[PDB]
Order: sequence, then C-alpha cells, then structure tokens
Amino acid sequence: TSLDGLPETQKYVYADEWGFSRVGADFPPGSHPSLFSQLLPQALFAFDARAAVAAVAVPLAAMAAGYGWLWYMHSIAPVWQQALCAALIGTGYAGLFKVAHECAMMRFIPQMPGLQAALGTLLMAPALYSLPSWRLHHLHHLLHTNMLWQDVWGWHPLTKVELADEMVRSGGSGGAAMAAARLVLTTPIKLFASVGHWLRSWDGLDLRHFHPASYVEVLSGWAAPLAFAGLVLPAVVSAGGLSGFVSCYLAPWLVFHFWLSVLSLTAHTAPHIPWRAEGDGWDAGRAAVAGTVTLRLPRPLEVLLNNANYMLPQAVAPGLPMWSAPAAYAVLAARLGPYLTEASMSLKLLTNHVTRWQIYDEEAHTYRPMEEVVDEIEADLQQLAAAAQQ
Amino acid sequence: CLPNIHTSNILNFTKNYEIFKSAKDTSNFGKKIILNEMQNLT
Ligand SMILES: CC(C)CCC[C@@H](C)[C@H]1CC[C@H]2[C@@H]3CC=C4C[C@@H](OC(=O)CCC(=O)O)CC[C@]4(C)[C@H]3CC[C@]12C
Repeated sequence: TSLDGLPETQKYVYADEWGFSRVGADFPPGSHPSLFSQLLPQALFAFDARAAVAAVAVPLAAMAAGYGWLWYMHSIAPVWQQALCAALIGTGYAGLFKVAHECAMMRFIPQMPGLQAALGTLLMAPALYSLPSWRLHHLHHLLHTNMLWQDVWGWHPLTKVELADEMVRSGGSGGAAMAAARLVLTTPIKLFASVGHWLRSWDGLDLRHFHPASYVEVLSGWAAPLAFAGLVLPAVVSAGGLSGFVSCYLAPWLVFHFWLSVLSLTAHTAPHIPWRAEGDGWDAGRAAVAGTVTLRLPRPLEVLLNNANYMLPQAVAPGLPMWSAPAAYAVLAARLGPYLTEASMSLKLLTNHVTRWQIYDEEAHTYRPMEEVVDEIEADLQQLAAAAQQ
Repeated sequence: CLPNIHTSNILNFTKNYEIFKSAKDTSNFGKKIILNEMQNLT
C-alpha cells in the first residue's frame, strides 16, 4: 500500500497513465493470505482427467506443429518465418513448463506423487531447470513476498542507498559494475533478465547450502538437466551444425525465458506497491494481496500458457488446481474487488517498465527513471563534497 | 611364563574383542546413504 486511500478519480487517472486496469483499496494489517481460501466453494479443489490432459497436450501440439513446420523447410525459411516458429514453440513450452511448476508444488496430480514428480523432472529438463531447487526457491519466495533484503528469488528491486554505496565503492559511474547495471536495466534485454535467474540456480553446485538428509535428492535433481545438456545438446549440433542449433533450440529458449521474465516482472512490480523491510511495516496478507498485479490474456493464449498469469488464486490457496484458476478468480473479485489490482498486455506498460520504472526509492516509496536518479545522486555527491571541502 | 588369563577380567574382554574383530571385516561405511535420503518430496 503506497498510494492508498484518496478519491478514486486520481487512482483511476494513475491507472490510465500506467496502463493499469485498476488500483487497489486500503488493506489493514494483521491477516493471513490463507484466510480468503475459506470463501471458495468446495468444488473448486476438484480433480478431473480431461482438463489436465488437455493442459499438457495442447502446448505439446503447438510445439509439435512448429517443429514439423520448421523441419519441413529446415533452413531455407526466411527470418520472420523462423521468428514465428520460434515464438510458437516457445509459447508451447511455456505452457508445458507451467504444468511442470504445477507438479513441483504437488498440486497437479496428488493421486500419483511419483508419476507427477517424474513428469515435472522430465518437463523441466529441456529448459535446464532442477525441480527441487525450483521448489525451494518458490517457497522461499512465497514466504518473503515483497519483503526488502529478503526476497531475492523474485524481482528484488534496486534501491537508492545501495546504489550510492556502489557509486562511492567504484569511484564513479565509469566502472564495469555501474555500466552493467545500467545496460541491463535500461534496454529490452531486461525482458530477458530471467536468464540471470537461471544462473543463480545451481547454488555454486554446492551441497553445503542444503540439509544433509536431502543430499541424494538434490543431486539427482541436478542430474536430469546436466544429462540433457550432456546427451541431447550434442546430438542436435552433430545433426544440425551451429546454425541448426541457433534455430531448433536457442530461439525457443529465449522465447520461454522472455515469457517467464515478463510474467513475473509484471506480476509483482508497480509504482503503487511499496517494498518495506519487515519490522519497518511489513505484513503477510498486505504484501500478498495489496502488493500484487494480475494480467489479462486472449483466451487462445490463456489456453496455451495454461492460466500462466493467475498467480493470486493460488497464492490464497496453495493447493488450488490449475484448470480452476480462472473460476476461483471469478469468486475473488466478488469479495475483495476494491483491493485487487489488474492490468493488460500493452507495449506501453513494458515501455514504462523499461524507461520510467527503473530505480526504487524508499523515500517516495516508488519507482523512478534511472538517468534522473543517477544525475540526482551525482548531485547529492556534489552536496556531500560541498560539506567535505572544509 | 604365562599370565593365567582366565582368572582376569580386562584380559577377558580385550581378548574376546580382538578375536571378534580379527575374524572378519565388519565395517560398513556404504550403508549410510540411507541417511542422505530422509527428506524426499517423491
Ligand atoms: C554449454 C551449454 C550449452 C550446456 C549447459 C551448461 C550449463 C549446465 C552450465 C553453463 C553455465 C554454468 C554455470 C556458470 C557459473 C556457475 C558458478 C560456479 O560457481 C561459482 O563460481 C561458485 C561461487 C563463487 O565463485 O562465488 C559453478 C556453478 C555455475 C552456476 C555453473 C553451473 C553449470 C552451468 C549452468
């Protein structure tokens, strides 16, 4: 809660300035994000075979159609046809990956835990992701949602005092670190920053970060990815050459990583959402429901990605199945309507994420552009130097 | 000479222990992987 209670007219003009479909109402402290799970009917937690098999076999068919189309004209295709096939395959794999992320939290087919764990491992493998490290990081996210200095497995924002500290530690903005930060948080490569998250899994490939009674499970978790990049990745190259690798593997990879990064970045970032450190005003239900955003999709994309944008219906109910995530949302707006936040697909939203909302300041408790912030903390350096000439 | 071991007590336990240990190798360091499989979400 940052731009909390004031007339709804200015929050609506803010929502139109930012492309947001709504801005939340006031939320009082002392609540549990599991509370509002008592509202949903006792049939929203139901199990059925047809919906799940559709959710797994539809993006599969998308990917298969894209591959068949490509292998039909393997490398004689032009550039934008290649881009179309890459986007289609990456979207199908994002859907399959959401099925994976479902069976990782044990809420896909609880009837067969072994079969569902094997399915999650198999479907995470082609993206080079270990199932148990993913599960640990996602629970560690849920526990610290929107907490400062604590949720590093989400989109932890870069704050002001730390950037001034690095400014002094590098001796100006001309070092490698400052230039890297600028170039990564200013250009559309930010929309692919999830790649860096993939390099923060494999926690140094170090079992000293885990609980001993889990070692044999963590290593097997690092096995299915490695084995893949040890067996299949060669074969492809062997049978396709360098170009034949940049086509059938790397581009769908960048597509899936784009989808992942933008989903998360738009789900938990907004100027009307503050990032408090706990002790200095944090709360579970507040930073859960009030500091969140839900995005809108075309129903084709929603049946492809398998409800990949409904993150709150399963943050109030961690055991809510996947084919019921829209329906549950239907109930939630009926109850917490004024406090919800919503948004849609718009290149304007992404452009504001790229150019406007770049640095988080805790004084105004909101996001600011990076060049203005950098010139102004250079001005504060001028200030402290003026206090230092004598 | 001889130390008349059967009317002793430290000689009794040390003797039986050394004989038992020398009979056969009974060390098992490879049965502790069961200790690295106690938390599995499968
Ligand atoms: C070459 C491609 C096509 C196949 C797949 C390769 C991956 C399995 C490799 C490539 C990059 C590797 C990572 C690059 C860097 C690191 C850090 C490195 O650990 C450290 O540096 C320790 C911490 C520190 O030094 O501060 C080893 C693990 C890890 C995550 C590596 C894990 C294995 C990764 C993901």
